[PDB]
Amino acid sequence: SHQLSRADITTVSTFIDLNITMLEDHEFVPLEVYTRHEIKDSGLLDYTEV
Amino acid sequence: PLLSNTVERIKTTSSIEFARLQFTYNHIQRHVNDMLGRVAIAWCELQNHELTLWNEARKLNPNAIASATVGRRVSARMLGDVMAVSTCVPVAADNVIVQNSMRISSRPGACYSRPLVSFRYEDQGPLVEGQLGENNELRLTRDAIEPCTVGHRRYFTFGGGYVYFEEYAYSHQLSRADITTVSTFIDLNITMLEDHEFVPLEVYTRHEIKDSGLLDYTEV
Amino acid sequence: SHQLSRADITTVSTFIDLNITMLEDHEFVPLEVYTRHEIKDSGLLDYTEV
Amino acid sequence: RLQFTYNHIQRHVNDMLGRVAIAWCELQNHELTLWNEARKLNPNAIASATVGRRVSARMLGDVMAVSTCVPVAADNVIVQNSMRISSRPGACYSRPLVSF
Amino acid sequence: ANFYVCPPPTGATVVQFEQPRRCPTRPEGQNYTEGIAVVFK
Repeated sequence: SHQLSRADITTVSTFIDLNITMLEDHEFVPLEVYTRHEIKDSGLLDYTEV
Repeated sequence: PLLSNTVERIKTTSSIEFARLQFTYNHIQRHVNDMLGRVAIAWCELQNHELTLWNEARKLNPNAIASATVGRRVSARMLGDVMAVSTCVPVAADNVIVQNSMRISSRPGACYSRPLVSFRYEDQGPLVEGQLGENNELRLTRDAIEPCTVGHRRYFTFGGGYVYFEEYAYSHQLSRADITTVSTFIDLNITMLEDHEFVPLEVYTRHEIKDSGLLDYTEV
Repeated sequence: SHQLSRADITTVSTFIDLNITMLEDHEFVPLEVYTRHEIKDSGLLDYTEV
Repeated sequence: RLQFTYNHIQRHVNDMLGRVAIAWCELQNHELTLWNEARKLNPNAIASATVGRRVSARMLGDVMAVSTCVPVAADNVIVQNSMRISSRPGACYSRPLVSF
Repeated sequence: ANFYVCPPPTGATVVQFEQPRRCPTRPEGQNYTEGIAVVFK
């Protein structure tokens, strides 16, 4: 009769799917609550500058 | 909050490492839990899917399937939609002798397709004739007969090795390593995480920060 | 001869077991070797208070 | 604190991945028997997939004789139209006849 | 390398394969709300 392309016939899946996703690259920036300076300035008086 | 179109004084800690550690732990935990849940789901589906192949394997050769599933070397026969199973008994390797020729001396044109064997249950028991089987098993009835054909070379399992038969005649024994093996296993390589040690490390110590000051009132 | 329940006949496992459990949630509480108040109080004398 | 976090994650991963490896091992050792039975039906396919190339094979008891096949170009094959046997009506071919 | 001899089986002992289990379902997933924030110390 004739020939047929492979895609012309319905394909049923005989495979089991596993969707493994990678862990994304991340960056940590320098973060701090109070800098060394802020702590120095927190004092009411400084002997050196006085 | 945003949506897409579709009296007391509070004290704050000086260190923020706990929040960063919480973020790191949460991110890692989410990734590992998601991936491992997916793997568990896939395993369950794969086993449920392979049950279909087992349903037919139990029909093609009941003995091997019963042996691999039940947990011990047994002989089974399919008896409808179930398997009738029986636990069967071992026999020592040295108490088995193979006959040299498989030819039938009384019926020309008919040859035994399996090697004939003589075995004894105990070291002092009587001699029992029988037929060899698959994966070192012994058949009591000699029924495997086929028309005799030229070009007959065969290998059979025997103990830890093979026996090779030439033209319905005994040729010799062979070690297992003598025949090249193709791998029927898919390889999966996993190595563990190495144990690591974190040492105390600081950019500036307490003493260096104290020394940074130009004058100290106490010392002066 | 008769009928039988499914439970009446012994079953052998055709399945391979994979017992993967989950990782637990954790809480990181605020932990401090020394509070900044303790570090300030470590000094013998303070110019401001004196 | 970093020691604690690293350790905790290490235990979890090194346990679960080991379990996965063990389960893979058992799965392969458990599928070997299905291989052992399917190889009897169409030995060519199992031999081809296992050995590493398209190979014809035939069993010799508990082993199998092996031979590699020769490639043939697609355009050098012509299919005859009819499977009818011109001398024996009532007998037909099951697979297409070819000239290569 | 130990041989075996096996009598023909009988209906005395009957065994069946297990029926499929129910695979576990994925968790729903945390419901996250976007926003813009300011942190005060």
